[PDB]
Amino acid sequence: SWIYPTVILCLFGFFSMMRPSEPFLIPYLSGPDKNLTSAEITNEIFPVWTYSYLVLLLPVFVLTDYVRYKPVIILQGISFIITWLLLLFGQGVKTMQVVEFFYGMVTAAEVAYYAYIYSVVSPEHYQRVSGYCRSVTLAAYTAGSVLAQLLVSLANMSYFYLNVISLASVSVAFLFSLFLPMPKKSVFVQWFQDLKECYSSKRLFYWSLWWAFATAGFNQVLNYVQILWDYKAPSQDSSIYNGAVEAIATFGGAVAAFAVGYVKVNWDLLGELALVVFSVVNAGSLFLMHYTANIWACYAGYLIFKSSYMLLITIAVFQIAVNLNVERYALVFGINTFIALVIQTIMTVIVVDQRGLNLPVSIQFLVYGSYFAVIAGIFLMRSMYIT
Ligand SMILES: Cc1ncc(CO)c(CO)c1O
Repeated sequence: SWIYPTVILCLFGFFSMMRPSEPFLIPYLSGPDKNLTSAEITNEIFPVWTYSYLVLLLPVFVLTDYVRYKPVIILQGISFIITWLLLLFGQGVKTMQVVEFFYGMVTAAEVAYYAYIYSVVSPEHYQRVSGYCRSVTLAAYTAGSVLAQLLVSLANMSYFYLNVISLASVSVAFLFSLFLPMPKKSVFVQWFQDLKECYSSKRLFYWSLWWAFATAGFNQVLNYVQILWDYKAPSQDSSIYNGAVEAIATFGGAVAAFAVGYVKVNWDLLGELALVVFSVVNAGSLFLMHYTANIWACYAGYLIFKSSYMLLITIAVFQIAVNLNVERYALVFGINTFIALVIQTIMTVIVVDQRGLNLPVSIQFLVYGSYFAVIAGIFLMRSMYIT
């Protein structure tokens, strides 16, 4: 049945995403452990990750379906070992750039991790499995997050020890990915027309267009929500109050993902209504936590936004997988993620980069909320016109 591959992939996703070093990544390599200045951290180290993510997402959707989705997952586990091995025993800027390159590899293979379970289970389970997979990742995150907090609050555990235990956690993920069942088998412009034979399936462009636009704004909000929280309440002790909140926020999203799988409600009739309702919910939450002058209301707004977006993206992924009617599961997911990454990079260059408009953090979340409201109103007007 579907139980064994789903369980193995959920174990792999949990043990590969439960990394306690994530909330304390910058403090780890901005202190005595690595002795790296913050100037090189955000200008010559982090953008390498984005460039690697784009460059390595370019071939993932091309070649994942050919290799039947397993070697790319195994490649994620291999890159997980290399990334944290270099982050453990690597000094200087040069090692960090390779670390970000391998993390871009890791995410480009996370795309294949998402596509694999649809490549191996029958379509009837495509709903249930969907939620579970997403939920697991989210769950892993919050689990790891709280673990890190505990090891800062109840163990006095150094960041190096957090990193090595995270490497051990992703080491088990590699072993679980080794045991994943293998999916069964099955003039450049011609390939493009092949895409035209895949993106015309039961208006899958609509869900894909939402994915290509909503998740870019979601990633930007994730990147800059810590900055907004620091700006709103400039407290030196807010860090413990910040990351932990993200944890529970992620947990909320997990529940939302678990909302999709567990309940048995048709989504091919409620897909448009759910999309528009939770998109206007995302817009309202983004506007709520920008305007309110209290960090608790902003925390609630962020939790609502993250949970609603996670539910929406679970629905989007399930509906794309079901309506695809072609085996190219990682091509659609890969191209959607690549287009969304391009949009996110362009809009963060326009909005945040000095070469761009360079809006302040006060107006950054206003324009994020306006962008999400525009996205919601596009589907509001389309649904009303279609009726
Ligand atoms: C090594 C490494 N590089 C870049 C990022 C994204 O900020 C992450 C995610 O925290 C990461 O782990």
